[PDB]
Amino acid sequence: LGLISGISIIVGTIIGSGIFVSPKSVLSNTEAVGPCLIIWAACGVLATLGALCFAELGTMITKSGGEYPYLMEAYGPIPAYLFSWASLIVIKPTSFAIICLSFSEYVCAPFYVGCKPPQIVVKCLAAAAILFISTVNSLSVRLGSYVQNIFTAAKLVIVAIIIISGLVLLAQGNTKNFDNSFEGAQLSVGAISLAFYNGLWAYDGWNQLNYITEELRNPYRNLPLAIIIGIPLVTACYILMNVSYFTVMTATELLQSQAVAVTFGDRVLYPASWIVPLFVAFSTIGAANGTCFTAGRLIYVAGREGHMLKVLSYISVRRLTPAPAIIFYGIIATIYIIPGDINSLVNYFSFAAWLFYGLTILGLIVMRFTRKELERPIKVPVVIPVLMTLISVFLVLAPIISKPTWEYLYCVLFILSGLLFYFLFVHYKFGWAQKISKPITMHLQMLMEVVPPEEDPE
Amino acid sequence: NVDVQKTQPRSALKLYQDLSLLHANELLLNRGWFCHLRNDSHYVVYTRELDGIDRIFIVVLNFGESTLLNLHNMISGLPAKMRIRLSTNSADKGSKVDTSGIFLDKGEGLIFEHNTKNLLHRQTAFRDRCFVSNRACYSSVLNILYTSC
Amino acid sequence: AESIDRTVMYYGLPFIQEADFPFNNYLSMLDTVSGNSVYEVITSWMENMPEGKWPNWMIGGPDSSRLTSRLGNQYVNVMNMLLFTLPGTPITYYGEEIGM
Amino acid sequence: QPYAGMPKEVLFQFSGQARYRIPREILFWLTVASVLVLIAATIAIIALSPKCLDWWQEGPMYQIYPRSFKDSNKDGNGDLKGIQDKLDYITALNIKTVWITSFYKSSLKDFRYGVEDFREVDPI
Ligand SMILES: CCCCCCCCCCCCCCCCCC(=O)OC[C@H](COP(=O)(O)O)OC(=O)CCCCCCCCCCCCCCCCC
Ligand SMILES: CCCCCCCCCCCCCCCCCC(=O)OC[C@H](COP(=O)(O)O)OC(=O)CCCCCCCCCCCCCCCCC
Ligand SMILES: *[C@@H]1O[C@H](CO)[C@@H](O[C@@H]2O[C@H](CO)[C@@H](O)[C@H](O)[C@H]2NC(C)=O)[C@H](O)[C@H]1NC(C)=O
Ligand SMILES: *[C@@H]1O[C@H](CO)[C@@H](O[C@@H]2O[C@H](CO)[C@@H](O)[C@H](O)[C@H]2NC(C)=O)[C@H](O)[C@H]1NC(C)=O
Ligand SMILES: NC(=[NH2+])NCCC[C@H](N)C(=O)O
Repeated sequence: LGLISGISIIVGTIIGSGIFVSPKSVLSNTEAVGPCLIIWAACGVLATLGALCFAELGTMITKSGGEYPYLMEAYGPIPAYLFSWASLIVIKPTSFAIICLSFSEYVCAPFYVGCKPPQIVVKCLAAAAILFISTVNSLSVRLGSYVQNIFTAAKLVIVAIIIISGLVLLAQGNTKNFDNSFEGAQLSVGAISLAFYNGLWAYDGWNQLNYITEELRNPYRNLPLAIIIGIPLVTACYILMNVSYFTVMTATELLQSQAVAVTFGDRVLYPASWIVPLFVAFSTIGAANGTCFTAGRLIYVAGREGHMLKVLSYISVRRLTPAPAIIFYGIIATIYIIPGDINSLVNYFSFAAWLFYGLTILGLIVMRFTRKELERPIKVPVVIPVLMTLISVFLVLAPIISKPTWEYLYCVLFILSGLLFYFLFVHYKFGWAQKISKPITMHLQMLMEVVPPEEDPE
Repeated sequence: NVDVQKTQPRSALKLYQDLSLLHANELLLNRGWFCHLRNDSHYVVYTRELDGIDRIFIVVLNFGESTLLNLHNMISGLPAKMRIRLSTNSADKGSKVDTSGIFLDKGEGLIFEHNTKNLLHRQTAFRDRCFVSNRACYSSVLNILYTSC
Repeated sequence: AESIDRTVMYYGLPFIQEADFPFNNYLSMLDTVSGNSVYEVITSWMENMPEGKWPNWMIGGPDSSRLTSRLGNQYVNVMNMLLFTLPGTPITYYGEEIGM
Repeated sequence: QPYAGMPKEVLFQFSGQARYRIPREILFWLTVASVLVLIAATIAIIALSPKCLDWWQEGPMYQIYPRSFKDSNKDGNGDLKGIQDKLDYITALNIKTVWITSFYKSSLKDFRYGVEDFREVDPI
């Protein structure tokens, strides 16, 4: 991989289903067009300053996983255990639930033209996408990657149609929605903070950039150069798509809209308006099919330290797929969509993710006072992880002191419930602990035909 | 004027505001069946019904002078006392009248909410006086409207 | 100033579109009100308009006398209750909600 | 004997038994059938749901004579700017549609409206 083809993996991973779902709730919190475009630019700065901090840790430590070896080197085994627990039950199944709910908003919306589709059709079509993707990825290890090339191709076709059609209509003089852009706004730290949650969901994927892009012709120069080029190129596409929405829509019509891209495609492309619910739905299950490939990489290394059940990250003998980890992610994702509601799963995902984004970036500053003699090839200026830590404190504390809703309580009570399991199964190796786990490991092994992966660390 | 009627609880503006709020928040009023009864020199009585929703609205409007009404002789299966949902005299909101004798002043209108499963458009004696546009039934377990009646 | 069978023709045919509804002013033409006279206006519209069409109702307008001067002040509240409990679209002339 | 972490060859002497072959097989075909039930129940509800109401069927209409509604520039005549300043009153009446009568540039403002220019507003 060169430099130019290193940009292609960064852009193709970050651009997903977020730009088709998030513009309604960024505008709903900052109720003007002017501050709505400031937020979509400021999340592009947080995503590039966050990915530069992860690029330093990824060449410093050189152990696979996610944030798990970065948290173990800085604090010890307690926040490393809490990351593998909170990514097992909170972070990874809610990501799979938001995407499959985003697929169902776009399949159902052209059949309800001036109307709102009922929640039972949105949820029972999103549940059929979770079960179908979990069945395909648990049987056909090579089939998920062949169709991924035509899902990436359908994704950046509909992105280029929206960006170009917005520049043509803006040239003809359709600029009357940007006239008094800063009248009617919120300087509230609960409304600004929730516009950052939904804006940073569309930028999600900047922290998984470390591992699959170490295969470059000259790392330690081409990796930090792929972040300064790759993610501000995504920020240029996200601002241009939101400008393209406000040329055909008022800020009031965008709030009263089920799917924001089927409303755009009804005013611009009339005799072929069905290509927007067709390509966005292909782009969305391509984003859900991609996450089931790496299911088990963090599970395996956390099980090696004894911080995770080892019956997960077993491999089926026929159809060499990580079938226990894929089936477990599908069960928690169908449980999350029954209370459901995108704008409640986005706040639930973003509170847990940015609690641990700010712990590894603070761990970068801890490892400069505690962990010298450590051979840093990439080295950031020290003010970049300082402000990225303080912004992560703002994204955690401000929702619970301004607009405390009930999903922020279930997210705390599920993370700290893992803190009890640390003191009963890791810290105090009780005798009745492995009297339970290996009976479950042995019987699930014969039920699914799954073996230990014929694989050591590397 | 508008300003003095915003601060009067028995004004014409207040009755207009919660009649249009009730019309916006009730599927029986904006979408339901319309089933009128027999003619009368004094009053007009009709119902608003919808299949799957197991309550009805009973509208009683006196257009003559002061009269007394026996609603038992017009609708079968009513209780001995009915609660008023809305009245042209808004002091009578939530009050209970007795079904056998309902006293109506000149120009008095009442809306009753009655829990029942006896819809008039299903009976063959009232089907010729029942009307709909955009016919649908309501599913209370799924919270949807459906057309397969 | 038209017959009900000619007014209903503006609804069109099931295979030919026309007006969404013709405006119904038959309640505005009642100079005195009664139980039999309100009944015959309501049943004339519902029986004559085609099946599955949308009705509408008016009680006044710019060419009609205002309702508290046409019928009296005792009928303001009950004519508003009639307008919002009948099927279809209620149409309100300005000032009727106050009783001008 | 199965212990906890069996290889490929110890597992095959026990995974083919009847107490592990039929609970694996019915749990696979109840998931594939649940994909086809949740898909057919989606096409059942979409094809059976009624076409919902247009905006002109949903809420009440409010008819305004524009010369008599609200005067904003102190000339004794109601204007279109005076209607814009009273839109909070109209939304508090739970009104869906505003019906404005004729405001075209006219020589005759009664008797069914003799209009001079169908594409201009009258200056009053
Ligand atoms: C209400 C809140 C709680 C809800 C909980 C719901 C739980 C529902 C579980 C449903 C499981 C569905 C599994 C089928 C998924 C098929 C996906 C697929 O394509 O498979 C390919 C895969 C390919 O196999 P092949 O066809 O043999 O090649 O098929 C299977 O492996 C099917 C095996 C079924 C696996 C069932 C696993 C169930 C684990 C339950 C263990 C519970 C232990 C608890 C002990 C507690 C002790 C305290
Ligand atoms: C195929 C999908 C299912 C397979 C995976 C689940 C297996 C079924 C058993 C479920 C758990 C049964 C009780 C725990 C048994 C192990 C206890 C123990 O002693 O650990 C030793 C264990 C080591 O065991 P070893 O792997 O044998 O060495 O120590 C730990 O791993 C500590 C970490 C425990 C992590 C617990 C994970 C629990 C997953 C289920 C969470 C349920 C809530 C989901 C979210 C709420 C709904 C939204
Ligand atoms: C109608 O006008 C009267 C008098 O102009 C207002 O009544 C009171 O006026 C005195 C001044 O003489 C004020 O001190 C009082 O506060 C007024 N009363 C109230 C209740 O405001 C009255 O406000 C006007 N408006 C109405 C009746 O809606
Ligand atoms: C209800 O309507 C019927 C029929 O329209 C009325 O019955 C007769 O109607 C004719 C002409 O419409 C009159 O000449 C008769 O005098 C009416 N008969 C009686 C006994 O009144 C009937 O009056 C109406 N009103 C009711 C039943 O209250
Ligand atoms: N690991 C993941 N796939 N996370 C979700 C990525 C979401 C993606 N950035 C989007 O625009 O929707």
